[PDB]
Amino acid sequence: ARVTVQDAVEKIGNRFDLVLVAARRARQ
Amino acid sequence: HARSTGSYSLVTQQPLGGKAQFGGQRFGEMEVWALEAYGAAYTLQEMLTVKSDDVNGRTKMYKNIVDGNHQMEPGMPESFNVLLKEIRSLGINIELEDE
Amino acid sequence: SAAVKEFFGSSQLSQFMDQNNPLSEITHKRRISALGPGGLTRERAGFEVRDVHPTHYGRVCPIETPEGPNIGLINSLSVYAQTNEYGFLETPYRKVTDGVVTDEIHYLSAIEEGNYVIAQANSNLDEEGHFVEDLVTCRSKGESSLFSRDQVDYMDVSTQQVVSVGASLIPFLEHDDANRALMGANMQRQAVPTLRADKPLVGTGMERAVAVDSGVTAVAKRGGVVQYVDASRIVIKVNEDEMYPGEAGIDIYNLTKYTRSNQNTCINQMPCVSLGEPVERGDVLADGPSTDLGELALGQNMRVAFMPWNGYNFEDSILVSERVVQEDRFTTIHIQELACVSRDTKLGPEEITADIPNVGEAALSKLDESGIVYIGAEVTGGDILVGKVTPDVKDSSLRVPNGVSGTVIDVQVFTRDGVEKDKRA
Amino acid sequence: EFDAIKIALASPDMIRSWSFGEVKKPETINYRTFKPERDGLFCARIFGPVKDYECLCGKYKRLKHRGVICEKCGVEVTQTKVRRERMGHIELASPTAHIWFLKSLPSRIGLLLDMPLRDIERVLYFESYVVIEGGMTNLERQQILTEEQYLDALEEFGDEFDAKMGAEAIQALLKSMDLEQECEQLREELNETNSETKRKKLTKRIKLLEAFVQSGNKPEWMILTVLPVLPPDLRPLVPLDGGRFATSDLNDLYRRVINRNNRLKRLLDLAAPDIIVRNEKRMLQEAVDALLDNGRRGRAITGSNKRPLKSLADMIKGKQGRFRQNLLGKRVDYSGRSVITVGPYLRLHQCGLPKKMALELFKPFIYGKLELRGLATTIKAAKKMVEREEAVVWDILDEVIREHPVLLNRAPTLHRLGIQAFEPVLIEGKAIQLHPLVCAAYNADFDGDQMAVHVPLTLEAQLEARALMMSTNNILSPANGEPIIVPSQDVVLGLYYMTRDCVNAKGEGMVLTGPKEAERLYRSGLASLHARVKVRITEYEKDANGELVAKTSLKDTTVGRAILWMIVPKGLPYSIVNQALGKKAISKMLNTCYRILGLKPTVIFADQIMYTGFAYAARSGASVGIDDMVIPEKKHEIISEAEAEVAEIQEQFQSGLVTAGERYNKVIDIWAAANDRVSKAMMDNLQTETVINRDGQEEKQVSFNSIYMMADSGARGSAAQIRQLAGMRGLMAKPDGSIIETPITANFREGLNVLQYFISTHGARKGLADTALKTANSGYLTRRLVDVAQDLVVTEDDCGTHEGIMMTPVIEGGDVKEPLRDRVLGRVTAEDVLKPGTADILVPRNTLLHEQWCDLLEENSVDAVKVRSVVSCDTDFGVCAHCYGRDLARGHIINKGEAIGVIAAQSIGEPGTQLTMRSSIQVKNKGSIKLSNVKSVVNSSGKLVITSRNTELKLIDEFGRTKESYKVPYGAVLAKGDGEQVAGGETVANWDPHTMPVITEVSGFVRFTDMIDGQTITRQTDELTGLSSLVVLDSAERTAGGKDLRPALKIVDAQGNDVLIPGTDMPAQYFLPGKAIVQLEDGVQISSGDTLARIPQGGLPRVADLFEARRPKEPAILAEISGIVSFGKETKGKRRLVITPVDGSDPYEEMIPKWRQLNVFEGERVERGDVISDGPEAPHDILRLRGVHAVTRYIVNEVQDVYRLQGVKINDKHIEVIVRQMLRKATIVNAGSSDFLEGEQVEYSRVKIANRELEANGKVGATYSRDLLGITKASLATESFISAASFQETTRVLTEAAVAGKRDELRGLKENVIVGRLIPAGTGYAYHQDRMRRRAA
DNA sequence: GTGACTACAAAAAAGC
RNA sequence: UAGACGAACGGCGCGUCUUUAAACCAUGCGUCGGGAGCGCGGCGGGUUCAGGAUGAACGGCAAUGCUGCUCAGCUUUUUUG
DNA sequence: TAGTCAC
Ligand SMILES: [Mg+2]
Ligand SMILES: [Zn+2]
Ligand SMILES: [Zn+2]
Repeated sequence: ARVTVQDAVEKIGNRFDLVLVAARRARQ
Repeated sequence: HARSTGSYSLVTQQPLGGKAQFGGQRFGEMEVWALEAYGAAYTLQEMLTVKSDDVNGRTKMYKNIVDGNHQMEPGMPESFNVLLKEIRSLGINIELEDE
Repeated sequence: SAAVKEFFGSSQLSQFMDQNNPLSEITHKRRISALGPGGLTRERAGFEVRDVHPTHYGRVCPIETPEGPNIGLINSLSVYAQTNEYGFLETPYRKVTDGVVTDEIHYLSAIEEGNYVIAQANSNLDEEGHFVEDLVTCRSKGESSLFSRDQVDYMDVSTQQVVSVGASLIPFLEHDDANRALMGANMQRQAVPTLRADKPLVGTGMERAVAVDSGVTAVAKRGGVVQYVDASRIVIKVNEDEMYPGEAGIDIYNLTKYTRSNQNTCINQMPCVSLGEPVERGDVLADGPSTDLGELALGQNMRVAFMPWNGYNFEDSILVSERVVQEDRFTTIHIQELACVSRDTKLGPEEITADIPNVGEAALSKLDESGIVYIGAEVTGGDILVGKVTPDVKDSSLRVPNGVSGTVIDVQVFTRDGVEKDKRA
Repeated sequence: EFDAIKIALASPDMIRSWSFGEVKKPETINYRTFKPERDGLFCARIFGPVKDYECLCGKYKRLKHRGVICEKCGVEVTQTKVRRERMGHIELASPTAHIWFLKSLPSRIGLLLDMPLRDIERVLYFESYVVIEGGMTNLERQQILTEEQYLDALEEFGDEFDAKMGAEAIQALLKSMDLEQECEQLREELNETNSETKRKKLTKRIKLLEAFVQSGNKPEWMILTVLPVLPPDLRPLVPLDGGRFATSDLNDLYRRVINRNNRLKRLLDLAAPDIIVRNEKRMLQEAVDALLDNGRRGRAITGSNKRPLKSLADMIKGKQGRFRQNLLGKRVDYSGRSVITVGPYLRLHQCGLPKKMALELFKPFIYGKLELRGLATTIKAAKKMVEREEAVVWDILDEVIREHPVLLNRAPTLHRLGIQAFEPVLIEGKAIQLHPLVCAAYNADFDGDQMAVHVPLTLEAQLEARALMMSTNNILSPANGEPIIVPSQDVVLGLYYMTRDCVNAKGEGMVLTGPKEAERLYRSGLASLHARVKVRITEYEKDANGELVAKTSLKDTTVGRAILWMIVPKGLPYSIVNQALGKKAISKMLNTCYRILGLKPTVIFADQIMYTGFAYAARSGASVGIDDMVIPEKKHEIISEAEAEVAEIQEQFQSGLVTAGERYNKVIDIWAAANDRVSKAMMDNLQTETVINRDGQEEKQVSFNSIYMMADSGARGSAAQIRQLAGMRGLMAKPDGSIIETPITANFREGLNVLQYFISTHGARKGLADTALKTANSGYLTRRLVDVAQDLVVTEDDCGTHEGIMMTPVIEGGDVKEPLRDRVLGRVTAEDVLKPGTADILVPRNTLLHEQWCDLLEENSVDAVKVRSVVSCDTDFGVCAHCYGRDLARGHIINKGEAIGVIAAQSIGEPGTQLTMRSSIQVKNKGSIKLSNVKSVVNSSGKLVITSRNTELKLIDEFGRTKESYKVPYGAVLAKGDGEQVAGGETVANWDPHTMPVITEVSGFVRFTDMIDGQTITRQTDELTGLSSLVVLDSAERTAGGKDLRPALKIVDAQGNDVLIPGTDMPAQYFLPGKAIVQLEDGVQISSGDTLARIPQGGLPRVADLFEARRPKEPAILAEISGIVSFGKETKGKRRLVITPVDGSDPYEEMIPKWRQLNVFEGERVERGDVISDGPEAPHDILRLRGVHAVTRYIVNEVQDVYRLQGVKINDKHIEVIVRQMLRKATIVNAGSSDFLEGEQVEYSRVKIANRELEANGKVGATYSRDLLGITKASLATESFISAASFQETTRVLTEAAVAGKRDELRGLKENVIVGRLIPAGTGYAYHQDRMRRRAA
């Protein structure tokens, strides 16, 4: 699927908080 | 040489080595520094704990994956406790003083 | 007896001989090492001995050496080198009286070369050693310079006494860097034979010598004529003049067949002659592995072209035709040996039977009534080789390791013989 | 479940609380059965049930009594894992010592009692006696005694006599004595004392006791009387054949000590005589010490055939200790190792995988999906179905693969790019197809290299993989500045082939609407791949804010350039490709795109460039043949003349005119000149081989020889290789390093003489051996670099600091090697930026300088601006993001939590593979002349001569930019002035290299007085000089008695009087040093500025010892005080040298060797921090006298110069940050917290002082001195005790931490690794921050 | 000053 | 052959005895099994007290049991890369 | 056998 997170970096850019919130959201 | 799940040594609960007898690829520690060079830490956690020498979690993770779950154990690894016990054993008071 | 046997069987200088290639075995036999119990360790090595001394020329090969921590210490000796009765290294030379080379040879020790001057083979001689130029280059003491014709007195024998057999095979070596020569020599060492050898197109001329001198192939001990040919043996009618009186028999040679190497490769000799044709003493009669007509042949001849193509040769990648793999000019044969043992624990002696609890009859179908496979039956991965139970009996039969899957060619069964034998034994 | 760890001694009541019972007998198992006894070592009542959820008698069967005890067997009905941890204790009849404090070199008991352990051991084994105030008047509490003295004192006093024995006596003595009076008396003594050897021990003692009183522990607890016992599982006793056991060493020692305790209990049960009391207690002492650590004192194995038994320490220290080999270095499953190849048809975010390992690795995931679809019913059914590998398994694995990235690495993980992640794509075969471009990043050739692939499990792992380890997200160099997707070898060949232009070919001169139909002509084969076609094309401009305005115009170009403009993205200028594209240029292309368009356009553009490069390079076709390497004709002729001239030079030796050495220099230089001539001839020949006519007349142009394309394109090779293969290969050096006089006149295309080849051999073996040995030292080096900078974690964004001084571009003597803009690129300013335009501020302070503010500097010609730096950050155990600078891996500023130190260490370590282990001045450019440290005197000729050896000269551009820099050797004349606009090629200074002049400062006669003739000055009228010259022999050289006044020539006026420097300093009598070669005879009128005398005077190891701070062979002494320098007295050996500051404690001298040169004179007005001697400089004094900022510049300049000499560039931020960790320690001068001089953590002292000033307003606190310490030693001095215990001297460090009541803050990295807890640096940093923010709040 | 304690894979065999 | 007992119950095994519960061993032989929770009752075990080797009471827990409700191999050495 | 530590 999606292979680049340049969009994530340019607007909500941080490589730890995004990972943890995505993990705790997809856990469900 | 490929290995997903096989036997383990009697002395230590670690897979064997080499193509023969279904060995496991050796994870050195130069690449360990390479790994903590990135911000990735969880992957280091499970590889250190369950992928190598955890036996209860290994079955638990094995039983976790089969029924559509891929969540690790949010706790302190057991090898830390027994080591702590040794420190507690000799003459020394050790504790998780700050929580 | 124990001391000598343990020295032979276990010694850090007693190395394990390499069978995969005639060139490999000859360069392993001709190896020279500065290691062993009495030398120096790899860690404590000094750079002074790592380099090439300017007196190595003519006796010590500057090319043949492995790559790695042990570099420059396991080198070999030159092709024409021979030892000295005092254990030194002594090399041939051609004496020159005034301006003519003396055809007679003369061997020279190492230190004795110090106060001497020796001409080079690349210098041309007119008709009897008369040098084409009276001012020819020469080497005296670790240096080269231009010297007068009468100044020199010794002549090098040829152009070949500077490299060894391990490196002399690589052709057109007059044009490449040392490093690539080193790598090529090492790969020549690590060659593997094929099922049918083909002659190399560009060679050196010593292939016949290296083939005949090593016993990998068959050589005619005595002259005569061929009388009977066989795919496994050779019968030679010795000539009546060549034979010595009293023993008027005829020569027999049993060619060896597919057997295990020391590096999991194959060995066999191919009879390369016919009936009704003369043979001579000291002549090749049957070709061993990776040879033809008594000439060395390691690899194969490819029609090759240099051109970039879609990145499939990105850095050193190679392309191979489905044609060549289709006609099988590269396919090899590997020999695996599996040994299964049966000890005697406290729970009774081990049994090698065929009836084992919790087994499938399909696996037993390829087996016999005692539990050992037949000869020539193909077996796949994970299958059982020989029935064995540990007496409640534990199913400790020998199984095929994964991946490897072929067909049995041979079976060997051994035991302490003075107890009993079973139907298979 | 925690965030910090504290270590301290144990309390016996607390130990009993930890325990769950008391052991009575060593009966671990009973015969005729296999069930342990209730009162034996293996007790269920104390440790738990060996049968899960069952009492021993089995009366309560795991449903009706779950968790409750059994009335018959005192064991709770629970599982077996509690038996892994549940533990008991042993109560000792008499207290025993903890032998570590006995056996430690800093014996804690001995240090606390200030008495060695010899008598202590004797009383421990009841050989000597401990007095306990045996007599109030005669002796004290801390004296040794004997039995006869015990008897003598008993008959002496009897009533007041008392002397108890052994460990109990030691405990009673130490308990009875306090620590307060001790601390006051010790602090009083250290305040007023002069001896220094005992001072260190006294400081250690007071520090230990003052830590002890704060810790709250009790020294008598140190003398333990209850010993804990470990759970039975940790002492494995598997029942062997026939009821045997493995007999673990722990069990034997426990049995021994329990038997000893039982015997002691029996002995005290009948009031036994004291003779056997001592023996029994002593034997129990050896037993308990052997159990604690056997072999340390008595080596009492007693349980084996003369082989040691692991007592307790073997499970702590030694490589058998599980710490650093069981959590550092280990196997792992769920991975595959295999050989690799190139799949040149994949996306950059993909990597191939063959079917067999794919299915083998992912079968656990297959079963989860298999049972999810329900096609298989049981695990065995799925296993046997996948055993046959039906059609369904392929499609289901394809379904599961598409979002499940995998990790990939090579064996030598040199740096950060050694590990990556990829989206798998299934392929056939048994080889790992890899994307071509990333192959450069791994530096992994396809000579047969093996890589290993690993697989994550949890969703967190997959998400962080997608976030970080996607190679798409890893484009720039973490090391210095550049994308690692720089085009590879084959691609740049085709790209260079695109941007060529012949003078005449098919399909040229016409105009084209655009690139769309342009390829149509080429695809139809009706036009050349390269011509001078004119095209009108549309481009886009980022000039508008967020909008790419379009424009178009007709332009002349080549056909291939239109093909490349087809694929170029929107917003790029056209001229970037209008030139002859090269290997270096195309890389910059990507860089420019990264600086405009972002990330996705860059990656897709690079992939498309790779595709087009392969396609057209294959379409074009260019091999290399013999006829390509054309030999220039004149080359042979050239060497002929060289040969001739060489012969001539030989005649010069043959005639005896010259010696061999100068003949050697002549011949080697002329051979080098001939090599240069032939090289330029051949490059000229190959440069313009092609001459093609166009409309009649012929005309030259750039060649299309294959080797010429591999040369000019920059794909591979260099002019050196072409010179070797084509022309003169040159003459190399013999293995000793000396150049042989015989050149090898031939090249590779022609044959070589065997002697030439043999000479060439050992040169290559040298490099091969160096490379082979290089793999060992470098990696170990990297180790020493990561240990010192193990944590270095950013914790907060900005501390508000504004320190640091003048980061400036460096001029390396000649032309500048690196300007300001790139050096300051990526940095964030601290001070506000003032343009040199009278308060016309350009950039505000505390702002990031990425490119735009850097772009604002060139036009303003600003040449010195300071920014933030890690050394100038005053945080606590951390670094500010605004104090470090921009992140290297990403264009935006660095976020929070990342471990910069590890990144810096790996970046510094990686280039080791490229590094081997082993009279006048002329201006060269046009600019203004500037002299720094102006101290000069006008000579008689009217020009200037320097009177200060520290003066330096520079060339400044007329716009203010510094262009040149040259140190002025002492006694150098001047031929120009400051501010004179002088073009290049103009000498300004003159002097002598091997002779240094000493020059008068005032005019007048020289009345030679204040020296002794013959003794001090000798009229050595040599034939060559022919005059009564003055030579001032040294004190050792001349007579001792004569050279006792420091002779000084008396320069005088017309009155013959000792004229002074007018009213200011001192007379003109200049003290002549040793060997002062003076040609003056008597009373010579010598003007000012006229000379008086003429004195006739491994990159990798460099990095290693400059990081080790090892003192060089010559420690250059320096003036650490101000005032006028002087000369000391003369001693037995190295003459003392004294200094004379104008104020303060001026009578300071120092120990100075005299055999080495001393470029110092009496009238040198030295300052605070200028060199006295010359040569290599140790870091210690540079740090200690001229501040931290100066020493940082020196080391970083040295290391970057070494790397640039190797031709490898790395950004200074990484090399600089470890330097900040280099200065992690400081000593104390004015006390108030420490004792007097505690060399300890500088950050801790600073943080203590900063609060103390605001809290204890008025207290001085502590005046400190930030001193350095070797990186190895600094690693040994880590505050994290666990990290120190990881790899060296485990037992000692844990003991010294426990006695001090240490509380490790767990702020490091190795400590998190060894415990296995989540590292609070990467993603775990926020998680730990989140846990503390939400929970425990 | 001087003596004392201490400063990467793969293959093969033994040695248990 | 069968019955009985063998640290609460039952099954089985083993040991003992022949209308005896003992013998035997001594966290009172071994293996396995009990739907749970709440409620009643208490085998067993312990505490207190007394009495002068014994007795009374007691519930923190609790056996066989009962009513109702709810719930689903390692080390060393060597060689090749 | 010398660096560091203790006598
Ligand atoms: Mg390869
Ligand atoms: Zn019980
Ligand atoms: Zn800061």
